[PDB]
Amino acid sequence: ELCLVCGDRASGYHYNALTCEGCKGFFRRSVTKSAVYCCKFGRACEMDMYMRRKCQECRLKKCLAVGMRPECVVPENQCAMKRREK
Amino acid sequence: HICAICGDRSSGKHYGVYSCEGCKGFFKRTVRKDLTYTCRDNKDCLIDKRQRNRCQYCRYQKCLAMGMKREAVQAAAA
DNA sequence: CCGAGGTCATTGACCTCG
DNA sequence: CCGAGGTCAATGACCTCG
Ligand SMILES: [Zn+2]
Ligand SMILES: [Zn+2]
Ligand SMILES: [Zn+2]
Ligand SMILES: [Zn+2]
Repeated sequence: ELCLVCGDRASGYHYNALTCEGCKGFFRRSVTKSAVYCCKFGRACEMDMYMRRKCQECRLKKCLAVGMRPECVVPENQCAMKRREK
Repeated sequence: HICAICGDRSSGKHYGVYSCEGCKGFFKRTVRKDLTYTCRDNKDCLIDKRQRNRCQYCRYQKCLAMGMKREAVQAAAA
């Protein structure tokens, strides 16, 4: 029942890890656009419901550290037939 | 200063109470479009820099319980 | 029945203005 | 500076398919 990223209520497993809805979506966005966030304070921010929204670089480091995998985000499998919809 | 409604940072007094950017806007939109929320439990919803978005009803109510009111009603575009 | 892959209203950082 | 206003990318709730 707990999001391994921020400790919020988990909605299930997203990209192979138990997380909450926002962390799920923020991972998605982060991967699909190969984002490169840079920490303001000291790249070492602890995550909670507040902080998660305050440090993108640290929210992603953790999504990653908690087992959430990028390769599962729009992998090059079929269903890449939506790409064929004009 | 400290947001009196959540403990977040405060730019200064807003609508009559040291609040944060979050709470200022929440309050404005709520009054400006006159919204009515519901709540799932009582009014007992916690609310702080972390859980303030878990229950809008209780957030607005805590805003009332510390200041604010009309004031924000600055009509549209003024 | 989960979960991938989105959609879109709400949030709140950061500005202008008197 | 302060306290109104406004902007809007990002966020996160909800939704639809596979
Ligand atoms: Zn989370
Ligand atoms: Zn950080
Ligand atoms: Zn606040
Ligand atoms: Zn409530």
